[PDB]
Amino acid sequence: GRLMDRIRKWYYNAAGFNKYGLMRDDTLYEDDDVKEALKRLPEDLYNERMFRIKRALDLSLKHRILPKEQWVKYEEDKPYLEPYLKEVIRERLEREAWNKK
Amino acid sequence: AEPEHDQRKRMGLKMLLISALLTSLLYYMKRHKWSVLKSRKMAYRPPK
Amino acid sequence: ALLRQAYSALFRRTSTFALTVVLGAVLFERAFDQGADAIFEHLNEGKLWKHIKHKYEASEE
Amino acid sequence: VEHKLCHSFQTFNTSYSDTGLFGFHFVADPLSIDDMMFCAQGEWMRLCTSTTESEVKRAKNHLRSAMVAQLDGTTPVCETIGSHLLNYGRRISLEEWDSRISAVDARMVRDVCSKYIYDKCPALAAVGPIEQLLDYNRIRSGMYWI
Amino acid sequence: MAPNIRKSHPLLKMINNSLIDLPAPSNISAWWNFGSLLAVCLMTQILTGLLLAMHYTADTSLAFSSVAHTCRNVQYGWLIRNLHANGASFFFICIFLHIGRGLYYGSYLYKETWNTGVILLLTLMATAFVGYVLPWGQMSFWGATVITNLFSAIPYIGHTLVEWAWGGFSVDNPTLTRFFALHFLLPFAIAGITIIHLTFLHESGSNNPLGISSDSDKIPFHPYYSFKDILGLTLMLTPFLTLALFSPNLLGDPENFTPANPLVTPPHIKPEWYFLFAYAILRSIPNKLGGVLALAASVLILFLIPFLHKSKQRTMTFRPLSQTLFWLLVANLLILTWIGSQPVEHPFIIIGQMASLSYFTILLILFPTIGTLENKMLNY
Ligand code: HEM
Ligand code: HEM
Ligand SMILES: CO/N=C(/C(=O)OC)c1ccccc1COc1cc(C)c(I)cc1C
Ligand SMILES: CCCCCCCCO[C@@H]1O[C@H](CO)[C@@H](O)[C@H](O)[C@H]1O
Ligand SMILES: [Zn+2]
Repeated sequence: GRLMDRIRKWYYNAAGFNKYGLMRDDTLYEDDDVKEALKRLPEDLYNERMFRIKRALDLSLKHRILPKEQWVKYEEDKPYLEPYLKEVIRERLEREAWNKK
Repeated sequence: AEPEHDQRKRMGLKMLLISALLTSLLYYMKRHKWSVLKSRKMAYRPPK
Repeated sequence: ALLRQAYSALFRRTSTFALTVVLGAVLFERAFDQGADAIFEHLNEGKLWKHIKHKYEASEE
Repeated sequence: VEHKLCHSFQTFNTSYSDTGLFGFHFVADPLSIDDMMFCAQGEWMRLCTSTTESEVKRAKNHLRSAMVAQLDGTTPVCETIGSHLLNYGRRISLEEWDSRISAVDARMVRDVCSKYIYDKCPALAAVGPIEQLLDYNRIRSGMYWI
Repeated sequence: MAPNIRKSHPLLKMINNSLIDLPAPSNISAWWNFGSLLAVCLMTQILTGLLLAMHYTADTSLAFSSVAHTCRNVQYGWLIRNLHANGASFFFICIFLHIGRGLYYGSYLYKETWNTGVILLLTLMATAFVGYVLPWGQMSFWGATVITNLFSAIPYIGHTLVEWAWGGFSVDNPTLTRFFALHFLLPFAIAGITIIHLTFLHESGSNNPLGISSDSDKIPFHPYYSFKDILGLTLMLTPFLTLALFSPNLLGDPENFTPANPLVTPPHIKPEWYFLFAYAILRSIPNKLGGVLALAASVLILFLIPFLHKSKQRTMTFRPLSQTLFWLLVANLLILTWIGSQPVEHPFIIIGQMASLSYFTILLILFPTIGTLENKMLNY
């Protein structure tokens, strides 16, 4: 029942942030949580995430995109932050419910 | 109903001329300056 | 070499530059209006009082 | 110093056979880069606009000592000679140089700096935590009026 | 304290750190020009506004004639007038683009900057509303009456609020005069808030089309955006002048060339395009009170927007689904506008109720829902 995957992959190309050379998690809006996770990122993964964006902006300012061969691919997108994130949300969700007790 | 009529159209003309010319000029200068950015090139060269 | 000569005597010192715009503008006005007015009128040949004036100015009664 | 602008800075006039690089280089903390640059480009300007006879008289007496200084020993002399000939063709004596220097005056400077500095597109090398230097455009405009 | 003279001057430090050294994203587009435009727009209305006010006479027996005299006798009076009345539109256009932009890029996540915005809009709306009555023409008059008369739908505490607002028992001189005063005032109040608006903004900086940290690459407002801004200005000022110099009344209804007469009502009472969409929603609900509410909420709704954001991303750039829903909404306004310029007969009415019905539905249910659903397709 590959319905789901077919969709997720579609939408993925639909949103098309790959065209900019972004990763799903790059596009993440920096709310308090995300803000935290990012700080935890290992030097390298963080420094990489950075350039990607600075690159993307430079594109958007230029009104261009990456050549089709450089776009990212649904399965090659590395969800480098999700894990760091989930945990943050887990850590917080804990604290929060404990201050109610 | 609108004595001005004429003078107003005479203006429209003048306005369209200045307008067109001054927009063109500005457009150059905008591009000119911005060039620095649109021409820009960057590379990510870590220490590896 | 106007571009050169210009950049030298005119657009060089922020002073002569400005001084040019002023005078320059003066000329522009003085001669932009003429053209415009002239163009406008032409597109309205004989409709303006500037034209049909000769019919009552010193020729009646 | 008044503002703790940098750590160090230097004016240099590298000269090559057919070309050369004229400018300056400063080191500084990530947050004073700007003020510093600003002031520097500033001074540069002042050069083309209001350089005084006091500034030159002093600059000359400094330069004199500096030239003489390059010839302090044997090694530093052969260097000069190895160079002078190779580059200039002949060999210039402190007597020649000096006179070539005594001939300079305020008026003369403002004209030469103007010639190679005023309203010219420059080269920029930024290295390190330079988030404050930014925009060539601005840097460019700092090449006129002061 | 400092070297140069625009960082150590308690004044130039405000003309600088807000318009020259101001940190701006390097990738903001044309949809960011509306900011300054909106400003410049104000700067102008106020000016042409006074220039007119210096020749106007607020009195149900001279208002019309004064405005008329202003046009026929005052040097460039007519010109100065056009510009003002048209400046009004230009103003709204810029505001609506400005607002749309904010919606399509979640700039509304800048809560304060947003709410101040909304208020600014509200004030602008009220402002025009009064300015319209001043020329005291048929439409001037009747638009007053129709609207002000809504207030009487509120229970108890309203049947009075109205006679208080009029200064009498119907829209008459007592009103005109107080409206004029109000029209003189509000613009300033707008300028005021606008200051607060820009402040809450400078507390975070501009949001950029991509919706991701700009810190990685920001440029100085000058000359980058100061230049862009001026071009943007000209690219608008052109049609503004173009219509105002070649087709003056293209926008304005004629019944306002007929001195107000409380005894006779115009065939059709309809506002200026920028109030149409609202008019249409007001008229969709048959029940003065309800329609009033719908009108209110039709604009008040904006305040909610922030609390109705569910996407893990900010701008719609990377959210196709939302985008079309967004354009469906935009077009949804066009329709409402159109429906407002039409009478109260079938099909209009039904089309009317629908459009409005869909207007709220989108901002209340679709947008937030398609947002969530969107998130899950990213697998978040
Ligand atoms: C009273 C008129 C207003 C003026 C003169 C004004 C001006 C500005 C200016 C100068 C900016 C910065 C540049 C830009 O446009 O992005 C700005 C930003 C903004 N304004 Fe307004 N504004 C006005 C009305 C509003 C309204 C009615 C709203 C909507 C409720 C609003 C929402 C915003 C938002 C959200 C931003 C953030 C821009 C961004 O995303 O970077 N403003 N405004
Ligand atoms: C908030 C900015 C302003 C807006 C949105 C605005 C809008 C308008 C509107 C909607 C009209 C009706 C124009 C018409 O007859 O078609 C008008 C008229 C007028 N406004 Fe303003 N106005 C503004 C500022 C001002 C200011 C600041 C003054 C002076 C303090 C002013 C004074 C007048 C006068 C004298 C009239 C009546 C005569 C006329 O219609 O020309 N306006 N204004
Ligand atoms: C005094 O009437 N002014 C009118 C106008 O369009 O001024 C620009 C006018 C003229 C005819 C009918 C209705 C109006 C006012 O209608 C309004 C006014 C405001 C504020 C809003 I929110 C919403 C609507 C529908
Ligand atoms: C975008 C800015 C456009 C400005 C256009 C300036 C037009 C004003 O031009 C006007 O034309 C009238 C008719 O001949 C003359 O009577 C006025 O004296 C003259 O100032
Ligand atoms: Zn009509």
